[PDB]
Amino acid sequence: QDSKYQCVKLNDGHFMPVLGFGTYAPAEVPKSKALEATKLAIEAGFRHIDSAHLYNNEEQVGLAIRSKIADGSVKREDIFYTSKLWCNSHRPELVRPALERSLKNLQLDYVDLYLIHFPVSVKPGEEVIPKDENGKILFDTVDLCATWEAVEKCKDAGLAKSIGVSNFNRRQLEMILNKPGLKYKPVCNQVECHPYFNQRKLLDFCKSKDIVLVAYSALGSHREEPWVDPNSPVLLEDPVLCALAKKHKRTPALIALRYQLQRGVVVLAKSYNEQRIRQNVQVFEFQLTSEEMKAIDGLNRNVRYLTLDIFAGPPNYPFSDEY
Ligand SMILES: NC(=O)c1ccc[n+]([C@@H]2O[C@H](COP(=O)([O-])OP(=O)(O)OC[C@H]3O[C@@H](n4cnc5c(N)ncnc54)[C@H](OP(=O)(O)O)[C@@H]3O)[C@@H](O)[C@H]2O)c1
Ligand SMILES: CC(=O)[C@H]1CC[C@H]2[C@@H]3CCC4=CC(=O)CC[C@]4(C)[C@H]3CC[C@]12C
Repeated sequence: QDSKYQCVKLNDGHFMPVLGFGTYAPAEVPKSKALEATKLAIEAGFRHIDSAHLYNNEEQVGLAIRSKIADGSVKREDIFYTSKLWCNSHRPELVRPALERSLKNLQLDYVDLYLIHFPVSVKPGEEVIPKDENGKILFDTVDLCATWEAVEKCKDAGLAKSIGVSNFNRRQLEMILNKPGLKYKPVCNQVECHPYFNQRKLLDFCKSKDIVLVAYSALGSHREEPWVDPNSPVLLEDPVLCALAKKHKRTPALIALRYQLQRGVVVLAKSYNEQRIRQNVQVFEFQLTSEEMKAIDGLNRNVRYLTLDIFAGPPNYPFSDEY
């Protein structure tokens, strides 16, 4: 709304800040950078911090969070920290060890939110993306409902305050929602969402089920090759976003973030730049008109930056369905 500490009530009674700090950085960015950036994010007013085992940064992100708690800047209760279960630990018996491993790296006792990162399961082991000779990904067959049950036990244990999913399509959400003996609905579905891929149908569906849609790559993504097609249009270079930025005396990034806030979406924003980190929290300072929101709706162009198509094949690959 108008305060950078604004939150939304999740379906389990916990509260999530509507603006989150994204912590992923491309492989070529030195791992030391995550520490300072996360500290700066907290100093700027970010409270919701998003990471995952896959991002290989939890040790640094954890260090930053704990440093800010230690110096009195924030209390643990005011930080909303998200981790995610990777595809190599979908087997029910491997779920808790994965969360405990993340917690050990963070040196924290609980996460505020734990997500199933991506619905396609891969063979268990140290390698996050296991491959045979020939370079073919080794997939594993796991019942996602069984995975969910094990995630539910993590909430029972108090290791995760809230639980949810990421990169799930409508069918996959329904599979969890319709599961016999379901204990906890997912609080959220974290998916790619920006003016070029606005997710209207999935957003409406999540809302109908009391599931929050959390937008990742909301500024058009890190554009890291080969995960993102280098020939895809650059979101922040959009002429309409630029024109709206000029009208409001803001920036294209701020317009893209504000768009999500006004349509009921919780939005992430990654930056490792001091000026841009401070800039992003200014999203709460202005409002887009209904006419401008409509103009941004028009930017929709079916550009999905993160296809994760290396995981295409198994029926659980989520992006084949309409939504
Ligand atoms: N669940 C999933 O499967 C998944 C997938 C992708 C992402 N995520 C999460 O979502 C987060 C965000 O997505 P993302 O990493 O793809 O990046 P993003 O938030 O879409 O941002 C992309 C780029 O925008 C730049 N930027 C930030 N603020 C700006 C500003 N005010 N003006 C101009 N440029 C600005 C950043 O560069 P600088 O750093 O140089 O400022 C960044 O590289 C991730 O870090 C991760 O936490 C989750
Ligand atoms: C957050 C980001 O969008 C995710 C989506 C796809 C992910 C990548 C998928 C491929 C991959 C394989 C590895 O072994 C290291 C991590 C990486 C390099 C992943 C890092 C995080 C990525 C880039």
